[PDB]
Amino acid sequence: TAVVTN
Amino acid sequence: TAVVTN
Amino acid sequence: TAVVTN
Amino acid sequence: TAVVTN
Repeated sequence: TAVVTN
Repeated sequence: TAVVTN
Repeated sequence: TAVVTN
Repeated sequence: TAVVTN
């Protein structure tokens, strides 16, 4: 699980 | 699972 | 599962 | 499953 906000 | 906001 | 907003 | 908004 990878969750990114950029 | 990969979840990205950019 | 890949979910992307760009 | 791939879901993309661009």
